[PDB]
Amino acid sequence: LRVQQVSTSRGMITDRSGRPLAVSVPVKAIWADPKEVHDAGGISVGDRWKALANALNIPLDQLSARINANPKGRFIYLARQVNPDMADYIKKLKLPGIHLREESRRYYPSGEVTAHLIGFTNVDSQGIEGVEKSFDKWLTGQAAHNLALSIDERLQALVYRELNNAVAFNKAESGSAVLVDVNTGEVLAMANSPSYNPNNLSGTPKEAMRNRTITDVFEPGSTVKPMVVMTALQRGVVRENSVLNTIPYRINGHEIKDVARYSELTLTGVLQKSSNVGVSKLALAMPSSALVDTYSRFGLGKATNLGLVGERSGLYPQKQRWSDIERATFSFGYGLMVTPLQLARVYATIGSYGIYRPLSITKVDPPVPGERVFPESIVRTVVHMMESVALPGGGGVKAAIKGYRIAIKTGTAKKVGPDGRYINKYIAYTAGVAPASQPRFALVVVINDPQAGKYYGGAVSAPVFGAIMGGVLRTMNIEPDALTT
Ligand SMILES: *C(=O)[C@@H](NC(=O)/C(=N\O[C@@H](COc1ccc(C(=N)N[C@@H]2CCCNC2)cc1)C(=O)O)c1csc(N)n1)C(C)(C)NOS(=O)(=O)O
Repeated sequence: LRVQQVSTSRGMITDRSGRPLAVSVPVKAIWADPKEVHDAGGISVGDRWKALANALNIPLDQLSARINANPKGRFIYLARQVNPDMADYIKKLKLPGIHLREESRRYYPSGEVTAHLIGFTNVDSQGIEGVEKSFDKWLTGQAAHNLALSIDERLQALVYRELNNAVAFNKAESGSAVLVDVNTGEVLAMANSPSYNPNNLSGTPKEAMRNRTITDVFEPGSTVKPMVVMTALQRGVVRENSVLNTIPYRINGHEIKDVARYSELTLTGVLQKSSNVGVSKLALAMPSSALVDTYSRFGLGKATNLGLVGERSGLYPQKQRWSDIERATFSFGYGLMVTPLQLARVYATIGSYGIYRPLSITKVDPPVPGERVFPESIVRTVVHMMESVALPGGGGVKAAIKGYRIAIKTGTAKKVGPDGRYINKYIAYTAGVAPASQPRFALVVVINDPQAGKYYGGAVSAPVFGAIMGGVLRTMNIEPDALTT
């Protein structure tokens, strides 16, 4: 006869290098056998029995009422996480029913730096959120196992240090950032702000406990424009040397206007100035299924398959009929909703020059055989085109790193509101790859609703990119690609 459901230790979570991210700490817990007292021990008062309740700081009247609450049970928790020096005194009191049992509570050395991804456990050491829940059966002993994540705590800590201070400085509602290795699909960083300290889950609002990298969905905005140009090159609408007439016009009665008045722009200049008129005239010159297909090939609308709780696949339009105004707006954001993790996998394919690799939060044994979803030559051309964004004249010139070549694309989305209409709050986007000569990392920096002054990604989310991606290349010892080194 067994009256105990779980009575064993649990595993340990580390990063890809072996640094502790989630360690079990052994703690003693006082329990009692209520059937032992009533059947043969006999419920008594006075003696040292009263001092036993006086040591637990529980009144002897109600402590005796909790054990006597059921004369048939064989287990009852008197206290939790008792220290050894005082628990050894309770065992030395020789109680005819009280026993000691070695349990374990969790400690996370990263703390709030990896909180949304690591997660936590309940008082009985059962995973609830994040990696703790997704790999509970693996970590739980009954068959104890360890686990090594794909996160690099060196890069993870520097992404949080800049993303957390960016949300605070701009007084933004939220802020997410995802870093993924280009040619392996391994998630290196995954930070959110504001966060919580999983070592103490007291008064932490559940609104700040959601993994916004996989939960929040937003219209990607201008960040999908590289795929608009990449599709326009394969469909033969234009060539790399084409010049588009970017004069504002009206599709289906609604005005299509750029950020500024540009009479004509280069194909490279469209991604530079983020011309909605340029991408709209390209989308209208193609079948509507072209952009719907290419977006899917890069992972949009598809599941990320990480196994994390609350992981959304985003809203993706499957319409069979498209209005000309809906085809044009679909080129620069309107129409679909994707998580920051899905947007990172898009640029994880852009960096791979058209290779779609699955996302994994565990250390992968190389090599990772992906699947070529787009011609390598076209992506190489557009990736070099995206470098103009981080050069004088582009939108993400504030994201430029001193001594490196990067290819990025800024964005600014209008938040759809509670009643379905667009609000005056914006989503600042900045996503790109680096090094531009040989891509190795893909980064996405998205912050929710800036209120400090500016709101577009090129002025709010872009300087976060250059500060983060700057530290990523220094830590990984990547050779500079700048003309002036
Ligand atoms: C790309 O996503 C695209 N934005 C949109 O199409 C969407 N909304 O656009 C809103 C306007 O956003 C902006 C307005 C003005 C500026 C700006 N002042 N630019 C600076 C001028 C000075 C020199 N540096 C540049 C920036 C953004 C709106 O319509 O109110 C949209 C798409 S999907 C969705 N839900 N909303 C642009 C505006 C091209 N991205 O611009 S950005 O600079 O790359 O961030």
